[PDB]
Amino acid sequence: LTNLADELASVAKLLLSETALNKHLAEPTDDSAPKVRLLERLLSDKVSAT
Amino acid sequence: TISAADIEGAIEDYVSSFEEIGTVIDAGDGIAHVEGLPSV
Repeated sequence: LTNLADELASVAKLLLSETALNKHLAEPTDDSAPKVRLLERLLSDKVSAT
Repeated sequence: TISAADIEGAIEDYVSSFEEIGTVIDAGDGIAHVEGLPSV
């Protein structure tokens, strides 16, 4: 749980610092498949499966 | 979670991943506002 919390805090910090990526990941969309693809492409490197 | 400007490229693919259909986001007095349609 602590590891998950730290990862989530780091991700939130990254999103806050990187405005454009936050915009792209946050813009509402009926199909979330592109959102999932980009999120897993950018994060799978440095986050846990949960 | 440190990541360099490489993340940049990703969004260029994402925007490049996406006929062009926009959505009306508000309308009034004969004026509409449409989100999307980047190539318009």
